[PDB]
Amino acid sequence: SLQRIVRVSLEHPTSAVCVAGVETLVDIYGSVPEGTEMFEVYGTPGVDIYISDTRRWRFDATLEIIVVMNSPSNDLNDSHVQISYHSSHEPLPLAYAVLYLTCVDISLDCDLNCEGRNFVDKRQWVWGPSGYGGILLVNCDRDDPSCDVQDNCDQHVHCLQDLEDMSVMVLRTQGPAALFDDHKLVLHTSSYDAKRAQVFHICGPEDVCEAYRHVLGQDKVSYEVPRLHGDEERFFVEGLSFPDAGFTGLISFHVTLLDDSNEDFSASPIFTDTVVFRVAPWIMTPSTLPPLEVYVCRVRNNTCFVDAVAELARKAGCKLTICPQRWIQDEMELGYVQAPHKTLPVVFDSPRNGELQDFPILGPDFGYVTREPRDRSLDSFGNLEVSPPVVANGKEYPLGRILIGGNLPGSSGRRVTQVVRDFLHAQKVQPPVELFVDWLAVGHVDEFLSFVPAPDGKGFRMLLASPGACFKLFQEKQKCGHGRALLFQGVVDDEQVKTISINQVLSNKDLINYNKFVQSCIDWNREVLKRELGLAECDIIDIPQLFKTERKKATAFFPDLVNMLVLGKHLGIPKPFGPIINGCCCLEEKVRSLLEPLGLHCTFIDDFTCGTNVCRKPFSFKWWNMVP
Amino acid sequence: SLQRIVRVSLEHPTSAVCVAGVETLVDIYGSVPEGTEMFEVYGTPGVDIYISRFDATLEIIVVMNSPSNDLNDSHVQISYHSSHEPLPLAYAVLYLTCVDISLDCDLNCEGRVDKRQWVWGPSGYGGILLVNCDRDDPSCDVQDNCDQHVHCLQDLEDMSVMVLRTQGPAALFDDHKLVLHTSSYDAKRAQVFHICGPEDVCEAYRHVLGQDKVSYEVPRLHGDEERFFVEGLSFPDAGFTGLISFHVTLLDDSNEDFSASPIFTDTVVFRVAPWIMTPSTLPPLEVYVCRVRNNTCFVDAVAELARKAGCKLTICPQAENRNDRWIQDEMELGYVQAPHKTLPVVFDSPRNGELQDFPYKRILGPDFGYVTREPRDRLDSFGNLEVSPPVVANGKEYPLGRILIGGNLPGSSGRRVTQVVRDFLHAQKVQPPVELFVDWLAVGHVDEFLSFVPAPDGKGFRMLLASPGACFKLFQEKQKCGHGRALLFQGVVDKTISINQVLSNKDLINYNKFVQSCIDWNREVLKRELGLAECDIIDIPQLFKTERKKATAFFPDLVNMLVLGKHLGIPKPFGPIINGCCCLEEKVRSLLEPLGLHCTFIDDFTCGTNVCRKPFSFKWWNMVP
Ligand SMILES: [Ca+2]
Ligand SMILES: [Ca+2]
Ligand SMILES: [Ca+2]
Ligand SMILES: [Ca+2]
Ligand SMILES: [Ca+2]
Ligand SMILES: [Ca+2]
Ligand SMILES: [Ca+2]
Ligand SMILES: [Ca+2]
Ligand SMILES: [Ca+2]
Ligand SMILES: [Ca+2]
Ligand SMILES: [Cl-]
Ligand SMILES: [Cl-]
Repeated sequence: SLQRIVRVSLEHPTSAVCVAGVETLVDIYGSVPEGTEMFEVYGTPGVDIYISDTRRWRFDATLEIIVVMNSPSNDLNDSHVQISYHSSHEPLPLAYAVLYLTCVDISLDCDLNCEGRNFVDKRQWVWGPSGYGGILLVNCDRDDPSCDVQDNCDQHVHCLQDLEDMSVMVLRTQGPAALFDDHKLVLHTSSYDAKRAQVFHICGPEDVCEAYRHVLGQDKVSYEVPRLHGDEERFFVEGLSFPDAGFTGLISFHVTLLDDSNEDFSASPIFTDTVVFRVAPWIMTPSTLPPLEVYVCRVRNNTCFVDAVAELARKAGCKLTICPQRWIQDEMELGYVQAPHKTLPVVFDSPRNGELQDFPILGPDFGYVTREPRDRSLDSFGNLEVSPPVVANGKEYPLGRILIGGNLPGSSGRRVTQVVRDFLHAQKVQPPVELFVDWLAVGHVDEFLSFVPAPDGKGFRMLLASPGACFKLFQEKQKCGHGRALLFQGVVDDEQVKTISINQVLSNKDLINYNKFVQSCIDWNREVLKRELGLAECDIIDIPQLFKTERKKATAFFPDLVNMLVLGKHLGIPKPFGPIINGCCCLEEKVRSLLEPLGLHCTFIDDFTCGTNVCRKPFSFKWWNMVP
Repeated sequence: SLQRIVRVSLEHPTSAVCVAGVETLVDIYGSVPEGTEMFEVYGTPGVDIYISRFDATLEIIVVMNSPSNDLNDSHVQISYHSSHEPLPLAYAVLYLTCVDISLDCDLNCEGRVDKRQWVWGPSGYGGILLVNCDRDDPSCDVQDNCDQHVHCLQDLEDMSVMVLRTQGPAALFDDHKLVLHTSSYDAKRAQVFHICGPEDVCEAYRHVLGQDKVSYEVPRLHGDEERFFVEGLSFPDAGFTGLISFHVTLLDDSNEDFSASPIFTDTVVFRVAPWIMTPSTLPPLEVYVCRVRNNTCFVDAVAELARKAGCKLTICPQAENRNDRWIQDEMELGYVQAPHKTLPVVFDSPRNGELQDFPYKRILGPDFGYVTREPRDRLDSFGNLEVSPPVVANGKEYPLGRILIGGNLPGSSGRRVTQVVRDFLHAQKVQPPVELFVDWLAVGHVDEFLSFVPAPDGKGFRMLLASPGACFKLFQEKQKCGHGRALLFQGVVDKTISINQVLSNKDLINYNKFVQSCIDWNREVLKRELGLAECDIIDIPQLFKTERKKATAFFPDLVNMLVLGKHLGIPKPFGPIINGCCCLEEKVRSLLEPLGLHCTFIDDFTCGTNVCRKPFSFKWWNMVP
């Protein structure tokens, strides 16, 4: 309703400004003429008058007059309302009161992203399919081909491609120009919001980068808008901060009309319109999403690994980037930000000191984000993974759920710094899950947990390392007369690492009992994952994997099978140098019998003789349609 | 829901611990004996066994409901048989020790249960924690929550109780550790003392969780129940939603060669009670005034009004850092409330110095807490801060009222309320603030044009708005009756003006029309955000003049009154004297006395007044924000 009160006087005609579609209540300042018993209200064409007027003579009471104008005025004071006060004793009216009106239309709008929900409250941002609201990206992608830092570090536009990342804000003002000579039009935002976004007002041709004037920014919280382009001014909004521990992700911009007609008095508010943007969060891509680019580091002695990765990537049809030497898999994670107008892959760099090949990856349409710890004296993103879309606890996680290696209550050190946990939780669209990894020497999630695509059941199957599975496999192979088959029969007379037989493995009671303890450690996480991801036993696959002891913690006995490179249907699995039976590794044949029915192709790669990371396509599901 | 997996082996008997009422799934580590199989499961008394017998991918589930008396005093035996021979193929044994572990608090349940959540509303639940900011110790000079010790037994009356109940064989806890822990973030905002000796000894309450203590191995000294006392350190703020969690975790440390493993975890979630403002319609308990030299008459009138009411009166001394009206502008009086204790709490305006709010017991003393903030930049006057009675608006209900904050006009250079204060007030979440337009005033305090009084009719209150139009009407009507020669400021013993001269000053009348429009903007904002109608509002006649092109009171501000129940102390308007009475006083009387209120007009020009009030009967945890 946004109702408004305007007072008229008997001795002077008053002049006021109203906004189209806004109810204006006409009251009196001072007494009515002595003797008033009835009143009449008349208005010029275009002025709708209500009484809480066709019937002119109206009895006097504590009743309100409401005037409405629906179309903006062409000239100042081109319309008016006249109240006539009469007495029942005399035919001549007691007095006249005049309210001249100027009607204006003011609207601050953005792309509310409306295809399933209209004319709703522009001051809110609603999640879900029936939601709406502008979306703002963090301009963290360095589009300028002659700049060394991110595009949102300065207060200027230095390339026209940069505008593709920004969001558009349109200010429509319909009215007589002379009015805006003494009625100021102020675009403003809060200081808090000012430190997290910037606004450029376009003032010349679009071709000119210098025409995009920095209007709202780090210290600019208000700006008087000159109406240079007639009835529409254009602003470009540029995000500066992802959602964080203290930043819910909402940023507001307002336009306020201020009456400054009288230089002796003070300014006064007349109308205010608001737009609310939500900063798009950083979203992780699980291994079930289609790949676009694989990253590898060719060092000395790893040529075979890089070659096998290149062969797998060409068999999958995705790009491959050989990186010079930091760490491809542990010092960075690859996600994306998504807005209706542009999607940007974004690298989350592990907190360190230096620009180390991730900042110098950071190029056009490829953004960068990182954090700085509180105690600058680290984080390994091998403790960080994400699940495919799931449904659990009656809730739906269509972008999956983040999986973070946790710390055991009472442990001395922390495995993930507080800044990273706060960032991941603040993204709000992939609610994290704590896992139990302190039993591992390193503690990375991919040492016991992975996901692969499948056509049956849900879109995926969860691979869990299982000492019990390998125990069963070796027992069955021994019962079949293959107990003398040797593990690690890779290279003889040219590489000196002793071999071991199935009999020797099954006879080592310490090894079997320790792997039973490891199996229980993995069973804890198995139950936690079944609960937090809504999984059943048919969703899980126990991949045979044995562990040994290092510093009283768990390490892989043979290469980690669960830690594979997933590229669509193509799997690059670390080659297990297991028992050779009939000319084949029984571990390879077991993994094949487990995975190939799912339509996946298994290529076993020697990573024993690294670093691999994948940029993937975003979810088809739009994050703004999720209900957190 | 909290299912657990335990694996048995054919060659070694396994031993495990289970928690009462928690399903433990029994699986096999390794192969079953070679050949066609069937299995039988039997369990000792106290062991409930279910099956979800032919062999398939089917699960065995074991449950124990009562804790064990001895280690491994119960067991489950799986027997593998073949259909070809009567003799069983093999046996697998799982010895079990059942334990009951529970970390609990007073969940505040009389109208309603997941212990890991905190739910608002009448159908809600959850523990409540106060901020121990009240200085109960008569020999400490600072707040009670500054150290890591308990120095007086009355301090425990502010804390919340956390009970850890563990039923099981003692020998188990020789190799199964019991760890009470909380997050670092939560650790910096609460403290936990574990009681270890007699309650009489303050030194027996040992600091176990605090600023840097995030975990603690608890020794079971008192049998099956240990008690902890939780003490809040921080109100909700911009980055603190107000929730604090504590967990107990059982850790298997049986094998020194392996690493520890989790077994069970229970959680308690506390909500820190917010700071709540008290509107003028609430019953008073204590009035505060500052007696200086030459202002004795004002203090006397306030004392007489407080004696006419049933509340206490405190004469406050003035320190070196002196704002003129420091009783009302440098401090606000609210409260925090938990089912076990209610504390009045003074919000001290952010400044430099300890000035009678921090030192002296009538404000910061036993069962009277203190809270303040420090600005980030280089300002705050709590005259820009008020609060409304309980209201209903926008389809929502505000049973603790809504805070009203004087706002800044878009484009203004300075801010009248710093960001820390706005963040604090918004974080309290139970009195959602409303921004007002006050930049038209020279000072800009809310009480320059707005007030509330109790009423028996309607919503229980009336909103008083200063109105130049009302005074205009009053003076015009008095002039029509032949009283235009009546003089304002006649009863003055220190410059008189007549009704005719006031009505003849066209600049003054136009300026007061502009002021009336400025107040009308706020009137519409308040009608919208508080669900008010015209019958809820009263236009108190008030004229304004210009100072530095801003609005100041022409005669004393009538709206800025002291409300004590039915008794009103209104600033005396030295208006036109007619028939021996001030027509402004008679007008205010005709407006207010029908509401059952008593009007005493007090000369405060010839100050500072503040009121501590009774808390709302409505409990804040029953509100749904
Ligand atoms: Ca730029
Ligand atoms: Ca850019
Ligand atoms: Ca850095
Ligand atoms: Ca771009
Ligand atoms: Ca990772
Ligand atoms: Ca203490
Ligand atoms: Ca205390
Ligand atoms: Ca201070
Ligand atoms: Ca106390
Ligand atoms: Ca106040
Ligand atoms: Cl790409
Ligand atoms: Cl008291």
